[PDB]
Formats: sequence, structure tokens, C-alpha cells
Amino acid sequence: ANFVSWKSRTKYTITPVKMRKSGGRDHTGRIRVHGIGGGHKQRYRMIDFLRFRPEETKSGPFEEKVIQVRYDPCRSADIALVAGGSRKRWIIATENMQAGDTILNSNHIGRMAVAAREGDAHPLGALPVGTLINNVESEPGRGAQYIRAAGTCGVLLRKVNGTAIIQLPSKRQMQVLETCVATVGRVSNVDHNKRVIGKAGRNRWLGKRPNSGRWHRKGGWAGRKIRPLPPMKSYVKLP
Amino acid sequence: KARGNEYQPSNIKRKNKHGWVRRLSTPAGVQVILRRMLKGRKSLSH
Amino acid sequence: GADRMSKWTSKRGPRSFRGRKGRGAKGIGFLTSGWRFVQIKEMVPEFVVPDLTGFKLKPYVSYLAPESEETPLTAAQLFSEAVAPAIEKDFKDGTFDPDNLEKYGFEPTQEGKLFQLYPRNFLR
Amino acid sequence: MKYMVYPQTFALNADRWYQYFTKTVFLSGLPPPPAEPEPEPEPEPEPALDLAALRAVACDCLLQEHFYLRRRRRVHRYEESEVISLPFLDQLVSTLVGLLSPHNPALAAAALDYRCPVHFYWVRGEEIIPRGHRRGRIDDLRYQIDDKPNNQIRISKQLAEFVPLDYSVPIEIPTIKCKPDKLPLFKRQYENHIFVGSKTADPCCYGHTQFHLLPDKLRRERLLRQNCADQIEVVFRANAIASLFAWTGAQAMYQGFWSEADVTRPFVSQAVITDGKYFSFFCYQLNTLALTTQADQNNPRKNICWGTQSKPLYETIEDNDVKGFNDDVLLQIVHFLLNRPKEE
Amino acid sequence: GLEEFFDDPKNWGQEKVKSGAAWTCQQLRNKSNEDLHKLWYVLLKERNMLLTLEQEAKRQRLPMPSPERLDKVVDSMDALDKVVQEREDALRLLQTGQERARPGAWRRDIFGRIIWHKFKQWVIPWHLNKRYNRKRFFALPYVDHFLRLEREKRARIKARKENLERKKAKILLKKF
Amino acid sequence: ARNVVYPLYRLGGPQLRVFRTNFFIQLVRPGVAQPEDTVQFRIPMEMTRVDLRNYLEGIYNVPVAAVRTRVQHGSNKRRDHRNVRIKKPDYKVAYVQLAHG
Amino acid sequence: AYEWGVRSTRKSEPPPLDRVYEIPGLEPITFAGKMHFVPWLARPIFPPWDRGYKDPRFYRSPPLHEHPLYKDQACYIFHHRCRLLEGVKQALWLTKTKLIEGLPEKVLSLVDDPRNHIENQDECVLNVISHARLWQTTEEIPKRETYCPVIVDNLIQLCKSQILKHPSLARRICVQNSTFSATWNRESLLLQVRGSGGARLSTKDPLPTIASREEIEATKNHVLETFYPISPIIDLHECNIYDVKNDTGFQEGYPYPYPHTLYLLDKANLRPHRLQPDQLRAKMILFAFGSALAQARLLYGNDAKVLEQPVVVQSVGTDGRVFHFLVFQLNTTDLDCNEGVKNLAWVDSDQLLYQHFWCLPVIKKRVVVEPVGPVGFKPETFRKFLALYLHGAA
RNA sequence: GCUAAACCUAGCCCCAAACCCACUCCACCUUACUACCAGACAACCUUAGCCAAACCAUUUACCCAAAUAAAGUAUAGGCGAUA
RNA sequence: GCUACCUAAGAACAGCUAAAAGAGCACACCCGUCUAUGUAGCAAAAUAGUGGGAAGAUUUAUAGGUAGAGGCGACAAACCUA
RNA sequence: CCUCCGCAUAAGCCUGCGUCAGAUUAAAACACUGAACUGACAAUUAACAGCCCAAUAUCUACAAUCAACCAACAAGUCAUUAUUACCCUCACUGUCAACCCAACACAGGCAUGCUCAUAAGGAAAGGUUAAAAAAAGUAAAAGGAACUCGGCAAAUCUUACCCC
Ligand SMILES: [Mg+2]
Ligand SMILES: [Mg+2]
Ligand SMILES: [Mg+2]
Ligand SMILES: [Mg+2]
Ligand SMILES: [Mg+2]
Ligand SMILES: [Mg+2]
Ligand SMILES: [Mg+2]
Ligand SMILES: [Mg+2]
Ligand SMILES: [Mg+2]
Ligand SMILES: [Mg+2]
Ligand SMILES: [Mg+2]
Ligand SMILES: [Mg+2]
Ligand SMILES: [Mg+2]
Ligand SMILES: [Mg+2]
Repeated sequence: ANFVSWKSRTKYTITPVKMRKSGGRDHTGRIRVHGIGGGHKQRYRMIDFLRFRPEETKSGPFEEKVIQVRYDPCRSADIALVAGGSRKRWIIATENMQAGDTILNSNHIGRMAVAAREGDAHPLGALPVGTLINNVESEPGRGAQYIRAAGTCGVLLRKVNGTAIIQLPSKRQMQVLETCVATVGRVSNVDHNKRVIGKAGRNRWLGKRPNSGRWHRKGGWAGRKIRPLPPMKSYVKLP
Repeated sequence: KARGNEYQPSNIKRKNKHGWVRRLSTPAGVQVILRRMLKGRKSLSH
Repeated sequence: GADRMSKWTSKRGPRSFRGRKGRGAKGIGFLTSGWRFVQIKEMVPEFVVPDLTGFKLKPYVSYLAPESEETPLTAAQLFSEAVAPAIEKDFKDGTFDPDNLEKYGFEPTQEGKLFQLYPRNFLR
Repeated sequence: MKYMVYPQTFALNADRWYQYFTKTVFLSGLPPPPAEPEPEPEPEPEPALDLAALRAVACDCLLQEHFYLRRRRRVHRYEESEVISLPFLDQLVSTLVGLLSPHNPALAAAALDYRCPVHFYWVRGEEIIPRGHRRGRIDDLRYQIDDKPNNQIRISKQLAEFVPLDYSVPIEIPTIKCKPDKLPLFKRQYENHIFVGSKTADPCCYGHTQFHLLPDKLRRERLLRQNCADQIEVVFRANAIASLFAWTGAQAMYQGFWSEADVTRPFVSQAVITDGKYFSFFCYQLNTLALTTQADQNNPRKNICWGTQSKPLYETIEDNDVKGFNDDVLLQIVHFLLNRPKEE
Repeated sequence: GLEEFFDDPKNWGQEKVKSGAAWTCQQLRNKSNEDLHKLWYVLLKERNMLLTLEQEAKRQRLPMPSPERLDKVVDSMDALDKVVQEREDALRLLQTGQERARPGAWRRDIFGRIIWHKFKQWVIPWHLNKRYNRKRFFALPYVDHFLRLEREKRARIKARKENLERKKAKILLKKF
Repeated sequence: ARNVVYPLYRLGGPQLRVFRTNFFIQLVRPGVAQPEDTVQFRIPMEMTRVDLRNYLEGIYNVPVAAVRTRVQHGSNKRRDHRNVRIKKPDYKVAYVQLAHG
Repeated sequence: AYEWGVRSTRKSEPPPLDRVYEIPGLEPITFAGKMHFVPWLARPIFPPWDRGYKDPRFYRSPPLHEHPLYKDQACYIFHHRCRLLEGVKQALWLTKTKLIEGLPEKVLSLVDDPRNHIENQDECVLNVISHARLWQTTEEIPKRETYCPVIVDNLIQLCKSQILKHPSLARRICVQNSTFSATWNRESLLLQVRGSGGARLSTKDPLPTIASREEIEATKNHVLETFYPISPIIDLHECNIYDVKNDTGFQEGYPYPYPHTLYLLDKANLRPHRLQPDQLRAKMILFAFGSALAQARLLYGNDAKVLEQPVVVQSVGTDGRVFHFLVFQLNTTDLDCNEGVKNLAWVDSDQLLYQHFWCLPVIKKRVVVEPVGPVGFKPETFRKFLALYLHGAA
């Protein structure tokens, strides 16, 4: 089984790289994840999820400029290439972001809060209490991983001394270090749940095989579970 | 229907599925060739 | 089924097999990036044919030729016929030196001259 | 199943084979000028052709592509006939049709194309299929010429003829007593095309003079190294004959003429075939067209193809100038581009 | 020219041709080097002419006039080749001192057979080649049984041959 | 020469020269129609075009213009007495042409 | 930071050596003599190997940290692919030139004369367009690459055929395959232009000065806009290995040194491969600026000062349906500061020659609607092209 | 009397003795029967099962050290068919 | 290599109504609801139409992978060389 | 008289209706002599598709659908730069055919271009008489599903109701 991954590019670029579908085939060849296979050909875009990043021979804050908002078939939300300086990198677009916009990627935490807009990004230590944020990180200098879909957003709860509890869309609390950069606002491409499918042709184009036709008797896990909220998971390492 | 033409003539698939390189790239095919030489096969593989 | 007893020639494979098989022809060059052949004049066997003007020797021998005994031409006979007289001549006077033997035809290595014997640089 | 008559072939005595396949003859030398119309008004303006300016612009266009040129590698010996002589040829024909516009008004409305293919299809001769499931049955011998010149000059009207249609020549056409498959000639099967350089809706159906160029495979030194001293003019003659025959066929099959329906007026054609230094001149006049065995039973008309030897234009370009420059070649070149259509 | 591929025009169909007594090994060893080379060229031309004559006779559906001349030229050229090979081997032993100009070594393949591997003469060395490293040279503990079975088969063959020889000897002693 | 290992030529090495060749050409009469300049031969399976040109211009000294060769595959259908195919030896015919007409 | 390197796709690390090389004073018994890879404990360490004789097919180039043309600073080379974002903005910022909407009155006064026209210009250009669009090849729908240079050379020949009227057009030649080179400074930023367009027109006599000294002195008060979120070195080939030079495509002794009109072609059969109109305008602006700078360096030496005799290097870029005219004029060479004298250029944007061409007649309900022919035609584009072509020879 | 019936030799199995062999030149690890180019990773593992005990879950000579009597003795074995 | 699924590069679909359509009739094409012929037949599964689709959940040329204590499965215990 | 065929490309053993002698015997479902043969004679020559690309770093977001109006969604089938070194050149594989897979000379199956019927190609019939029975085709004085469980071949051209 000569199964080689198509992720063979160790340098960030702008040209969309061609991707190969899998259909539930790992390195052995057996189907391990059912429901994937047969879809329309797509091209992968190298999306830079890390918001704040210094350029070559740079350190201070820098300005950007939104050019054009396109669409990404690999996810639900749409992407938008934002130019700035002497390089162009793909980032996740936010709500009410059109052509000719100006966003800021700062990092110096101030004494008081900053009344930023819904396009620029600032660390959680300079944002007021009760602000719709998105693309929150977990470790300083790691990358945005949580809240990255279409329309998803989180709201700041409270602050203690060096942490920042962020309310996740799953109604679950989660704290993180204060020196973490997170975007402000909501992701674009809203009303995604109202997208009526219509026919199975759309699902076949997206690359999703129909479910199994076997009649499985529901065991004891098919009932409704009225469970309380799980405790807040902490990522701050304490000696 | 007319189930009888169960063979498709092709040399690429034949060489890639039952070739000498594929046979000797695995001790299974090597043992097969050894048994063929022990029996008296004039032709070892394709 | 297909044939098995017959050998693999150049009229069995599809369009992707006609070319890399051949009939055992010796290559005299290589290829480039424009589907061209770069033939090197130093790779084609140059036939050296001597002149046959004043050559008085027929390919067939007459029956009036007397026969003789057959014996292989070993290296010892050639040695005793070529190097032995010179060695005896230089030793009978008083000038032989077992340190240097390159003046009799012996070569310590084969990387000096062109026509080497053990690696065989010449064709035939 | 039809043959592929390649004009730029590497065969030996392919000229006689092409003359047999096209029913053409060859006459060494340029055709005589038409001395039928006596021009009594020879004393008027008459713009003098200043050969000095023509030679100057020719040497300038030659040194532009041969001597000095901002290149980006060295100068590889290969593909040197495609990046040096090929641009020089189109530059020369462009400056010629530009300078010969006041002297010849026919070149003002002429469409000067750059590398356009010319195709032609016809039937010539028959045979008997020896093998196959169609043995003992008569079949036709179809041919096809896929030529692609460098520059063509297409005008609106037809040029003046040279010899009449009922011209007789004692030199018969060459014949062969062998199968046409002996020289490097093969039979394929694809779409039949009869193209001249433009579609039938173009009002410029006729032409003037074409220009060709031999590739790097048919050089002079390569033929001299392969023990082929007399194989220098035969290839030029065969290429010229094939190109002129294809051109005349494409021009005749656009007015309603073919195998059965003959022609009502001859079609004069000119072509200037050159290589990297030597220039050749050939002429042609389409006389007959029926080449099938059913129609070529009592057809005394034969095609005529004139021509001359290959003469060099320059000789060793060095010392930031030219050493030798023959004037008769340039004179014949500038004369073959001033042929005006017969207008009464 | 092209007329050397045929024999004398007067001998074009003379039933039997008188030509015999080919070369021997001693007469070829007695000659020098340029003479032997010219004689080899003459023998090659003669063999080519005889092959052309034989092909023409086979096409004309007629027997060859003298087929022994071809075999004579063949054995003469074979003797010349043997002589020049013996001379080359003697010179190599007097210079380098090793037999067989084709280098190699006794290596065991995957089948467990002790064969003589011949060097192919590459450009790049062997410690970085891609195709040469894929050529394995180890028995691996799974061919010992096959080698033992082949040895038993050869032993059975030899025993049956000896039994046949003994039966033949007994028949010879009984009848005679 | 055939059945002889050729020495590996290095970029810039001496000229590959052969003295005692091991090639045997056969002048076979053409079966079909052929012109007066095309001559048909029969070279072994280990012989190209330039090799045949050198062999014809070095020994016989025949001016050769062009060489066009192809492989001929012998018949393989004749059965013996124990039902077994009989393989015929293959050969390579040539079609050389003269130079000086 | 999320790395883009996959461990399964990169080269795997070699397995560690055996426990025999960690013994001080003990040589291993490997398989370096049998000359074949063994199963029996056999895996040594081979030293590096190099070739003593260089081979063009197996030649490795040294790294960039020791090249003879390597420098500490990085340059920015512009060619025929650098798709600039803010085309006009970057062009005016790198060339230091004031943008003018309308065209000069000289070409208008030369083209409005009814005598300087073809005997049947409309029908001639219509037949030329129809031929180049449909009657050029044997196919039905030709590709843009196979009819763009065709119609370009057809228009060139049509404009050249008027030599019998103006006895001065013989001093021109359509030069094919030419390279440009010009180096300059722009606020402590070393720049260089190096491109190779389709064709160019060179003459023996230079073009007359268009803008007089009045507008030249008045342009000094005009400031240039500068974008802040974007850097002017965007979409440029940033390389450290280069070579500074001020040599143009022709040395001394050439009969046609002075250019006239540059012809850039965007031969591309696909929309993503075709350049934007603003990108084409920026490209032609940069090409004209490089040509003018090379001419200034060749004539007035390599000095950074104001030129008393300005040069005019026109340019035009087509694509198969639209045209973009340009009249460029260089007035100074010192471009280190933005408070000096600027340049002047006349750019004519949005110039369509024809609306659409129908190669095949559309049939809707067994009847035709639009026949074969160029539907919609604007002769103003061809008039402006003829004016720019005849501006050189009065 | 047509169809068709017999005519002995290639040898075949086991003993005693003996330990048996493997390039004339070229091609043979890629599409073996292919002359010629840049990631070197590739073995080291309780065999199982049928049958029998009227089923079957413990168990069932096969294990590669020359004979025999001891002796089928002490022993192991749902203490039983067996070893 | 027939058949279930997946992967990369290609090809196929006249004409009319085209309501914008996983629209209709209908060539070539994918499958086969029924009648008639034979069950040692043309065939260890055929012959014509009456048939459904035929701009897309369609078909197909090439190459590779998923195999029995399993593969696959729009679930027939269907298929894995009659 | 048919053409629901043929010619090429793709896949496939490679010599498989050319000549000569035997044609006494042997395979044609019978004969001439030859698509179910013995030996000898030689076809096919490339320009057709392959046999391919010297490296170090860097660059490539505005589809196709006549692509020019408009309009989208399944978000898409094609491009380079700077430097170093390299001016020896046309070698190799097949060009036959009535042919492949199904034990066969089988009413089975096979991908694209060409005029969708023509310039490609073939013969339902060995002869004698008109037995019964069976199968495939045209229609019939009156009824038009009254025969059959059921409109079961067939031609007219066919509406409404119920379940799923
Ligand atoms: Mg579901
Ligand atoms: Mg279900
Ligand atoms: Mg039991
Ligand atoms: Mg299914
Ligand atoms: Mg539909
Ligand atoms: Mg339908
Ligand atoms: Mg069920
Ligand atoms: Mg053919
Ligand atoms: Mg069958
Ligand atoms: Mg017919
Ligand atoms: Mg009958
Ligand atoms: Mg009735
Ligand atoms: Mg009833
Ligand atoms: Mg019915």
C-alpha cells in the first residue's frame, strides 16, 4: 500500500496547492471512517491561523489592508486574502469585512482596555469585559485553534491576575494566559444552518456517501442525557 | 449475463502483479520460485 | 490465458514498453529535454581496417604443407623467449639490479598506460 | 489510407519521385519574361530602384539577427537556424514589402502572414492490394502535403501568366517501376485538409510569393559528412516542387476546380526557398489538375516548374561588417516581389 | 566495392569447387600480429561471401555447391580466436598475473546457489547506488530445506545412474 | 563486436576503436520491387546504422548514403512430434543506398 | 507557530549505529570487502565521495553565501510576470511621474486631418479583424495566443503600408526579442528593471520633446501619493544575487538606437493567466521608464541630475479585444527625493476596439439572430493607434 | 478378414559401499534473460489441527541421542481412554 | 483485469420542447418488466419491441490500494475469476 | 438485396487465405482448391507514440462554458525569476493480416475520430415434393376482452378511482 500524503510543502505560499481525496483510506488501505468518498475536485489553500506574526527585521506592530473576500470549499466559512507590507498571507475573514478595510495586528498590552473594532486583533489583556471574540489560542505563540468555524464567536467572562476565562460556544468555560492574541468580532458567512440542501446531489458533490442501510437496534445510549456543565479545564501550567 | 469473458489481456497489470521483481521482493514469491525449480518448471514466472 | 513459454521480446507490451526493451543494441549516446538524441562520436565502435595491397597470403592452405605437433603457448615460453636473453645478457656482464624491472616490459600498475590487461580497456 | 508527402524530406532522389507523383517537369533556368506586351510608354516617371539603400537595409537586418544581439545564453550550435535565420527571414521580407510599397501598389493590400500551414489533398495513381481482406480489388492512391512555410504574401487578384495553357514540352515526366513505399514514405489516415493560409471567405484567395527555410536536420555540412555531395540541390528542388504544387492545388480547389472539372486559366506561383546563407529561386505554373487514372487517359497538359542553382548571399560575417555580398541574388529577390497582376 | 560479396565470375555454377585444407593452430601461432589481423579480415570476407552464396542457393531452391568451405573458414577463425585469446591470457599473466580478464567474486544469491557474479562496471560507487543496493546477496534461513531437497534429488539421480550401470554390466556379463 | 562487454566510456575518454569485429552481414536478394540504388543486406541483432556504414566504408569501401534497418521476427508455429513449438532464429535486414548515384 | 512540515513526507532519520563503534580502540568487522549489502551484522560508516571530473549533467551549484555576484543587500527585479497589486500607484511611486488623463494635442492634430487616412480604413480594419479572428487557422475557435500576435503584426503592416504617402516611414524596423536593463535608487532602495516583451519599434532619429519647460517646472509642486499599509516592494522578485548595469539592448554603432513605441503582449488562453488592465498599465509604465533610463544612461552618462533634453518612449499593450495607449516622457534622472521635479505621462485607459466577435452563427428556433461578424466597433482606438504610429514621422 | 490381438528397453524401489556437485564469451533482480548514475528501512518469535476417550472443554507416540532384557516397572493422567 | 468501494489524469451524450430544473420525448449509449423461440441451444444465461434513464446519484479507456479469526456493502448474509 | 457497417487509433499471441511441390493419406461438417496443412522463398525501413529534462534559492488568488451582456455555485483541467557550467548531434522499439476475451470459424461483449449512408464490406436459398405438428409475418361477414385468475404477443393510442 503505497499511500503517501499530499502535504509535501514546508514553505508558506499563496498559490493553491492541489489536494488528493482519501475517502476513509489510511496507510493500510482499509475503510476506517465511513461516509466519505466521491466528490467534486477541490484545491487547498494554505490558511495562516496565527494572527500576530512579525515580518523579517520587524518587531513592532504593523498595519494590513483587506483586498478581496473569496470562498474556501475546505470549510464552511469564507476566507479573504489580506495584504500588508511585503507579503500576503491568507487569514480567516470576519463579519462585515469588505474591500478596502484596515485592520491592526498589535501586541503591546496597555494599562486600560482598548475599544477596538471587529476586524483588528489585540491580546485578551486589553479587551473590555463582554466582547464577542473568535479564534482564541491556547499557548503563547502556538496558533488559533478554538472557535474557527462560520459565525462562531466567544465572549469574555472575567479576569483574575494573569489568566483570561473565555466562554466557549459549547456553553463551557475555559481559561487561558493573558499574553494570548485573539481576534475580535464574529466570523463571516452567517446563517449557515439555514442552508437548505434540497437533494442528495449536493451531498454527493460535497463528498459524503449515504449512511449504512442496516437496521441497528438502539442500545442504552440513545436516550437523552440531562447532564450538568463539566468543570472548566485549565491550560495554565503551575509549578 | 454472458459471464465467460473473465480475462482481460494486458501486460502492464500482469508484470505488476506477477512479475519476477514483485516475486523476489517478498520471501513468499522466492519460496514459490524455489518450489517451482524443485518440481521442474521450465518457466518460473511471466 | 497469455503465453508463458515464449521469451519477452519487444512486441508484447503496450505503448509504454516499446523502447526501453530493444534487441540488445549498444547505446552510443543519451537523450536531452527536447526528445532528441545526443550521439557521441567517441562511443561508436570505429572499425580499423588495414591496407590489403601487398599481402601475399590466401585464406586457404595447400595440402602440401607438412603437419606438426600442437602445444599451447603458455606464459613461461613467451617469458623465456623474450625476457630471458636480455636478463642473461645484462647479468653476464655485471649490471643487473633487482630493484628496477620497468626496463624489461614489466609494469607495477595498470593505471599508467592506456591499453590495460586486467580491467581490459580495449574492446576486441 | 493516404500518404504523407513531406516537402522537407531527407531522401536521395526524391525530386523525380515528387515529379512523378505530381506530374511536373523541371527546367533549369528562370522563365523568359513575357515579351508579348510592348510598352510604348517607357518615357515617364519610372522611380529608380536605389540598390544602395536596399543593400544597406539588408545588411542591417542581417547583422541585427546574426552579428550583435542581446542573447541569454551563449550561442549553441543547435537551434541556430531557428533563432538567427528564422527571425532574419521575416525581418527581411517585412522590410522588403515595406520598401516596395510605393513601387508596387499590389503589396499595400497584401496580407503578410507569419508561419501559416498549407495543406492539399488529391489522388494520383492506383494499385492492387496484395494482402488484407480486399485482395484483387482496385483502390486509389491518396496523398497529403502538410507544409508550413515561414512567410506568405496573399493578394486579391491573380498574377500574370508566363506560358500558355496549351504549351507542349518534349521533356517527358520521370517514371518509376517500383512501389511508392521504398523511399521513406508511409501511409496514415486522418482528417483531409485543403488549406492555403486562410479560409474561403477571405477575399484574398490568390497569392504572390512564399518563403521557406530548411531546419537544422537538412544542413549542408551534415549532408557533406554523410557522403552526400550531390544531395544539396535535389532536396531544395523537391521542397520547392512540393510547396508549389500544394499552393497551386489549394488555390485551384477554392474556385470550383478539382479532378473532373479542369481549369480555365493557368495559376502562376513563385517561391523563394533559402537556408542560412545560400538562396534558391524557383517558379511554377499550374497547367493541368486531373491526376486520377480515370481522367488522365488523354490529358496532354503537363505542369512546368522552373528553377535555378543555389547561390550564396554573404560569405563569412566577421569584423563587425560583411566581407562578400552578391548583388544578383538581391536583384532577383527584389524583382520577384514586383510582379504585378495583369490589369488592362 | 559491392562485387567482393561474390566469388569468381567463372565459378558461377561449376558443380564442385576445389578448395580444402584449412588453417591449423600452429600455423596461426607462427604468424605475427598484423599478418594475423589481415588473415582474420580475409577469413571474415570469405565467410561473408560463403554466407551470401548459401543464402542465394537456399533462395534458388538448389543445393550448395561446396558447403565444407564455410565450416573450414569457421574453424579457422575459431582457431585464430583461440590463439589470440591464449596470447592475451599469457600477456596478462606475465604483466598482472591474474586469470580471466572479467573481474568478479563468488557470491551467494537469494536461492542459496554459489554462483560467480560478474562486475557490471558502473560510474558511481556502490555505497550510494539505488539499483545495486536492491540486489540482495544473502541466503536467509529458509532455503536450507530446499538445498537439502535438491541434494537428495541429485543423490537419487546418481544412485539410479549407478544402478543402471550395474545392471548394464550384469547384462553384459550374462549374455557374453 | 557481438557478445563482448563494451568498456564504459567516460566524459572525455579515448575513441572507442574495434579491430577484430565479430559481425557477419549477408547480401540477400530483395523479394519485392526495389529501386536500382537500394541494396538489401542482413546484419546481426547487435548492429546499428553507423556501425554498418563504417563496416561498408572501411572494408569494401562502398559509398553509403542512408541506412534504414528493421527487425525481422521469425515464424513460431511449426510443431514437432511431441507437440512443441519450433522457434526460428531472428535476423535484422538492412536497406542501404549508394551515394554517387 | 503551526509548522508546515510533515514528518511522514520529509526524509526520515537514519537508524543509529551498532554498539561496536562506541568501543574506544576496537575496529569493526563490517562488509566493506564483499562489496554487497549484508543481512549478517553489516552496516558501517561510509565517507563522502565526490567526482574528480566535472560533468554538465551532474554539476551541483554552490550555496548562495559564496557566489561572486552575491551582495549584502537585496535588489528588486521586475520582469513580465510580476503582477503588481496597486498598479498605477506603485508605477507612479517607483517612476516618479504625474498621471495625465487626456492625450496630447499633437497626435490629435495629426490624426484629425482627413487626408491622413486610408482609402477604405473601416472595411480594411474589419476584414483584418475578421481574418485574424476566424480565417487564421483551420480550427473553429482559435486560442488567444494564436491570434493576438497575428492581429498585432497585421495592424503593424497596415500602419506601415502608408509609406508611399509619408516619405519617412522607411526609417523604422520592428525589432523582435529584446532585453532591457536599468538600475536606479528610490529612497535608499536599489531597484532594477529587466524584461523582454513581444516586439519593439526603433528609429534612427529621436522623438521630439512633447512637454515644454513650463509644465516641467509646474509639476514640481505636484506631490505623489503613498500607501501606508502596503510596502512599495510588494510583488517584486527579491533576490540578493544580481549585477548592476546601465546597458540597454543595443550598443554603439547600431543604426536604430532610439526606440519609438513598445509593444507588450499578454498571450494567454486562460483568464487566470491573463493580466489585469491596471497590471498591464503598470507593466508598460515600468518598461517605458526603464527604456528611458537606459537611454539617459547611455547618452548623458550615469549621472543623477535633471535632463535638459527630454526623451519620449511610447508604449502600448493589447490583449485581443482591448487596447491601452501610453505616451511616456522622462525629464530627470535623480529620483532619490520626492520633492524634486517629476515626470509626465499620458495614459489612455478603457479603449475597446470591438465589442464581441461571433465565429459561429447562433441559431435560436430554426432562425439566426446575429450573423458572422464583429458586432460593435469603435474606430477611435484604431485612430489613436495610427496617430501614435505616425507621430514619429511627420 | 476387416477392425485389431502377444513380441523388450528406456529403466523403475530398497539394500552394502561411498559423503555428491555446481562460469566456453555475453545477458540475469527495472518490464530477470534490459551495459552505463546520488537516501543507504528489509531475518532473529509457544506451530496448529484431525482422530480417540462412542460428545468434549484436561489428555492423545510424531520430540531426529543405534540393538535387547529390565518393562510396558515405578510413575503422569475428567487416576481413563492412554503416555 | 468480472463484480463492491476509493484515488490521479481524460473521453462520451444528435435533435425538439429548452419554464431556472439531480425537466420530458428521443440517436448512439447504461440496465433489462413481459411475450414468443432453445434448455446436450448461438450462448455453463441469446434473439425485436413493448421498456426506465440519457446534462448527471450517468457511462467508460489507463494506473494503484482494501482478502478470509476477513475485504466491501445506497443491507441483497449480495459480491470476492462460470 | 442489406448496410445496426466499414476504415483508423487504444488493448492483444505475433506471421496465422502470397508463390512453389505434395495435393496418394491426413483437418473443409461435400467439392473446386483453401481462413481448421507439410517444408522452402520474405514482407513491415519513420517523419507516427514513446525512449526525456544539470543544480542552488525564489515566484505563480480574479476559471472553463464562442467569453464579449448578464447570471452563478459543485469554488475549478494548463504560466516563472537570479546565478554557475555546458557550442559533441539524428541512435533504439512496431509499422503484415481475414487478428481479442468466452474449450470453437459462437445470433455474446469491447474505449475515441470519420460520410450516420456513402467511394467500406457480404449472400436468408444444395436439389427434389408440399405430409401432419411447431415458430415468425398480412387480414377477415356480426359482437369487440362476452375465453383466460388477471388487457398474456398483437394494433388503436387510452380516462377516472384506491393502497403503498
Ligand atoms: Mg443520517
Ligand atoms: Mg436504516
Ligand atoms: Mg472423539
Ligand atoms: Mg452499489
Ligand atoms: Mg433529466
Ligand atoms: Mg428521459
Ligand atoms: Mg434484510
Ligand atoms: Mg497498418
Ligand atoms: Mg462458451
Ligand atoms: Mg462493395
Ligand atoms: Mg435445404
Ligand atoms: Mg374479424
Ligand atoms: Mg372474464
Ligand atoms: Mg400488452
